[PDB]
Amino acid sequence: IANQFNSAIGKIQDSLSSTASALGKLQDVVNQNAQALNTLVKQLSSNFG
Amino acid sequence: KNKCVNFNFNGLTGTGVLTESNKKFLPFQQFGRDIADTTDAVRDPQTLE
Repeated sequence: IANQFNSAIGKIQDSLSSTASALGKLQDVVNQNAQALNTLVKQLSSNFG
Repeated sequence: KNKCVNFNFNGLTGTGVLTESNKKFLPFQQFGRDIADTTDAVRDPQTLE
């Protein structure tokens, strides 16, 4: 049971070292807030007539 | 330069601090614009810098 836990934690390190998209839920929050601040800046370019 | 002023370059009035830029304007350009569609660099009309 100890060797299985130690081996299963080894796969957490290997996974987080290997695959880029693991934290997709958190990066998508940072992306949404940054996209909103960038859209709000670009809207200063609008003439509105 | 390096002080806050009410500038006016060729009718481009604004409030800002002027600074010596490394932005390489090609000969035909006089104003450079930011993502917000506002001027963030200008060629001085007496000293061509």
